[PDB]
Amino acid sequence: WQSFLKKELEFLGVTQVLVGLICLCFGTVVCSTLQTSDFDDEVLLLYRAGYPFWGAVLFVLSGFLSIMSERKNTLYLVRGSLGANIVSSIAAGLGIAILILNLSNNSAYMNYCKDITEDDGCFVTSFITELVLMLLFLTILAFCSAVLLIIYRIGQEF
Amino acid sequence: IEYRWLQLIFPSLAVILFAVDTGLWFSTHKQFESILKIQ
Amino acid sequence: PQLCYILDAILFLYGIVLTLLYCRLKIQVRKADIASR
Amino acid sequence: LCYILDAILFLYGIVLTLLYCRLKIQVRKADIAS
Ligand SMILES: CC(C)CCC[C@@H](C)[C@H]1CC[C@H]2[C@@H]3CC=C4C[C@@H](OC(=O)CCC(=O)O)CC[C@]4(C)[C@H]3CC[C@]12C
Repeated sequence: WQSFLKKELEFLGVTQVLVGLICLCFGTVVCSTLQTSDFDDEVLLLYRAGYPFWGAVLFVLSGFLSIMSERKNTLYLVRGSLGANIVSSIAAGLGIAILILNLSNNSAYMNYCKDITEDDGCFVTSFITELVLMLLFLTILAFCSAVLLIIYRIGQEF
Repeated sequence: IEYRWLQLIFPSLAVILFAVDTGLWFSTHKQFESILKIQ
Repeated sequence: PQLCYILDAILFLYGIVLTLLYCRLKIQVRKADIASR
Repeated sequence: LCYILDAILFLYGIVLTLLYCRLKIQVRKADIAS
């Protein structure tokens, strides 16, 4: 399974670059379009903790270093891409915890919502719930990819 | 409400990625055009 | 309503799957064409 | 509009799925013959 993971190692970094750039896009549309003082910090815990920005930077960095360490096979890119994947797995686990916490906060908010279009806060909470759900899916992909990169570059060193 | 366009964020981010895919089609077709021309 | 948003979200997930598969195929064809060259 | 904008965009996604399934069989056909 060493070659069976090395053949898809570059894709397994490209998915981190993709998840990071979608994290940047979601963070910049939440930062620009939303007036975040009109909504609760429990509902916007994804943006209040800043996870799209510091998760986007770390996912793009670790995926880019994974792409470069596949494409160059340099002994300095490896152990730099491995450390980038350690901190990307830490960022993805913290993001998974933050997104589950924000899902719980959004469920507690939408308990007090008769419909998705009850007011502006219910709709923005449901939109954030949808965006938390498809950042939880992408963070699960990025976490599984980063853990697989960790397994490959640790079993390589065994 | 005046926040409906946030749910226009999702398909627009789709029509970016699908657009990326047709680039990722063409850039995969031409490098598969240049790999069957050599045989 | 909720149905159009659910269908929109599953279409975005479909877009994620297709761009992951096109990225996989792109690096595969790039590897096969940088191996021959 | 979201229903027409997603009905045309599912079609634009089925088209890309068809071209992926058309490219993948050609890649594996070239991979069979080295
Ligand atoms: C707002 C979000 C939805 C947009 C961000 C998605 C795309 C702009 C990026 C994310 C990661 C990128 C991928 C990162 C790495 C690669 C490897 C790259 O390799 C090459 O450069 C080939 C070189 C050559 O053809 O000579 C080909 C493009 C690709 C698949 C990229 C395709 C475009 C992707 C999907």
